[PDB]
Amino acid sequence: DFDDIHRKRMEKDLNELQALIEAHFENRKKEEEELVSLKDRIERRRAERAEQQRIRNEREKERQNR
Amino acid sequence: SDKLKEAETRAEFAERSVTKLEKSIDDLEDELYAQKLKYKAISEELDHALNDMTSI
Amino acid sequence: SDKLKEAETRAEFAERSVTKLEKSIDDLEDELYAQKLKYKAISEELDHALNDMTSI
Amino acid sequence: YLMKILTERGYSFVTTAEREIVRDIKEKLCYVALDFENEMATAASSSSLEKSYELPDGQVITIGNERFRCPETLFQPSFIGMESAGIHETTYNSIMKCDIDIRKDLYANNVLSGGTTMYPGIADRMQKEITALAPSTMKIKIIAPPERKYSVWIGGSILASLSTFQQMWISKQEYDEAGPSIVHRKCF
Amino acid sequence: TTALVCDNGSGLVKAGFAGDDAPRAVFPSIVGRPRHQGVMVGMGQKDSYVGDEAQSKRGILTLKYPIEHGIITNWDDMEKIWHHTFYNELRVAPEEHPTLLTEAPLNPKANREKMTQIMFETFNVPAMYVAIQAVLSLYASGRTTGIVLDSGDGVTHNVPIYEGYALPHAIMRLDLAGRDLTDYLMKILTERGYSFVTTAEREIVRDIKEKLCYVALDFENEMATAASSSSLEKSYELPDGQVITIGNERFRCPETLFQPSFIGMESAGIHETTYNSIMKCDIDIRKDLYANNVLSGGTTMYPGIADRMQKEITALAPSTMKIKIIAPPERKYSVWIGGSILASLSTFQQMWISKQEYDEAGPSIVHRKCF
Ligand SMILES: Nc1ncnc2c1ncn2[C@@H]1O[C@H](COP(=O)(O)OP(=O)(O)O)[C@@H](O)[C@H]1O
Ligand SMILES: [Mg+2]
Repeated sequence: DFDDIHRKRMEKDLNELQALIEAHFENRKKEEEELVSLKDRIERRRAERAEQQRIRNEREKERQNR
Repeated sequence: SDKLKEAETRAEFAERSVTKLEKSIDDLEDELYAQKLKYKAISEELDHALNDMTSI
Repeated sequence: SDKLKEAETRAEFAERSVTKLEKSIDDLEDELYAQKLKYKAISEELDHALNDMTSI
Repeated sequence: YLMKILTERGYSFVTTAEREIVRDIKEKLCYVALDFENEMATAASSSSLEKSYELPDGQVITIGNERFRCPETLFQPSFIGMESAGIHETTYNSIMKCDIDIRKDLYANNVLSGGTTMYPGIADRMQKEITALAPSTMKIKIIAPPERKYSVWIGGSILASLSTFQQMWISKQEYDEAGPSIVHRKCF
Repeated sequence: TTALVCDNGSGLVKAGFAGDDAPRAVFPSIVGRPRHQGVMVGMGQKDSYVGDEAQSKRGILTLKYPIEHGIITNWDDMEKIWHHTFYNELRVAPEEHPTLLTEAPLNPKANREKMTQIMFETFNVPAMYVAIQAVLSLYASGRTTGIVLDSGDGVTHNVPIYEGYALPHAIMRLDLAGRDLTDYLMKILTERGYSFVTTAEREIVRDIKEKLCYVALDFENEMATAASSSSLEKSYELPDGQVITIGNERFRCPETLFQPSFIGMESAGIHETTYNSIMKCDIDIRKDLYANNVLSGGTTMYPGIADRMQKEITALAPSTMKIKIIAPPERKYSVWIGGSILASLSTFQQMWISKQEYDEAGPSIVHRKCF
């Protein structure tokens, strides 16, 4: 007894810390930069949609104005 | 005459509604992107912290 | 008859546009709200971490 | 109320037959304003709202700001002298009487039905009002299917077509044994 | 085959196969019948939602725990909970697996006998064994001595053990636990305006207690600080919005543990019943018990309790002895981890109550040599 405390504690004392650091690094890398880039891409597409909407609205208002 | 008056009227309502919808859509999307970018800035704060934690 | 046909088709197209826009709005709303809850949770756990630091 | 406010321009409908004409006017022209005061101010300056309508004999009439004042009574029942709160606040009160754990689901699944909810622009006014009343975090969604008028009957058809429901009918022999008061009993 | 290490508890049922690190399925032990009428036909509405399913439909249920204070007050509901645990959360028929239940000290005999009778007649297990909830928590720490304070959710008991020889005359069982703290928190929240009454809202108050409350190192100083500054007021969002702000209710709820006079109980706190439990022991094993004080159970997870308790005991104890409080991070599942370790032992393999033995002596076999 009291000799399995080493073999159940020291293991996770380093392996768990290193593995969680690895998980945090990979998750941040996968998540943050890709999300910001994708949001910028969607913003550009949204601006293009806004331009298309403005053009169509203006041309239809020009024709229909009677 | 009744039919086409109805159709044009409800169509005009539809156009005004859909344009309001588009303004709503753009505002929501841009706000979402701003919030997501704030979150990713926080994530990179945490990632700098994790690089410090690389001390372990 | 010609005006009626054109008006009806324009109306139906705009209507389907309306429905699709609503669906898109709903989905983006769900995702944005999920992000919002995620942000509140991350901030709260961050503050809990700060108070844990205060303890030790 | 529409028949009563039309008299402010000169058109008097009194006969019980002319109530049908006023109903047709209400169906075809009236709409619910997104914001009441702004519409009242706009209709009092410009003339972009005045829509005309041809009676069953000619003599077209022009409806001004009576258009959005008739269905506004739903959200301010003080117009027709009723004390109670509008349909925008009795829904919130009905929600708040429910338990604290099912309020989010009720907020997200608010359903509209019935004929009178067909006014153009009501699904936005009601959502704006409830969002004003409700807590800022909850999501408010208003389900407004295009087949609103017959929603009750479509649901009735679905319920009558179910196999599980086939034994809930009040069979005639049961009525013969307990009288008409059977309806309040288990067969609801 | 493998053994089933079930652990009834009171508030969370923890179960799993013997030999692992953590319980496989952990879910609240509540059985809630619906209370409203129900108008949709064919919705597939059941008559009783048990376990974690009734924590999602709790808006229209009346949850009621089947275990009040260690003892079991509603045997049909407990049978339902066990049936759910075996068949749906583990999906192993009990006909092919030994079971190892756990029971608080000083509990009524009839409870234990009925438990074994159910396990042998209804579920028809091959062999079951009942163990005291504190010895397992001592197993999990890897010690062999020490006095363990297992403050669960139903009942707080304090079993001292030395060199493997339990001291039956020094067990101090106190009935203040997590549930009374939940009720007291729900009662002091009314001082700000928030009223929780329904049995469903007790769960919300429990969540508030878990996430916000903490044990103060010194009570009077905290009461003075919270009454001047506002650095303590932490807010929390209800399941529907309308955030609430908890002031000095934060450390007043778990303070009841050290001053049971708050909820009207006469007895002394958990800081003084441990010292009394030690002083009843012999004069030569008091140093070892002082040095190996073990904490377990869920309610001992409050942030800052392992320091308050050490300060209190150091105040009470003689100045020379060293006071050490073992507070492992896996406190909540300590009893179940110990149960897994005990069930995995080879020396223990012949202590089970085999079914033929029960058939020969009846349910009263549990009090006999097979304890
Ligand atoms: N993280 C926590 N912080 C504070 N209290 C907790 C925490 N987790 C659980 N509790 C309290 O402990 C109780 C669960 O105790 P538990 O050890 O499961 O009892 P049992 O001995 O019946 O299994 C819960 O009712 C809760 O009040
Ligand atoms: Mg326990």
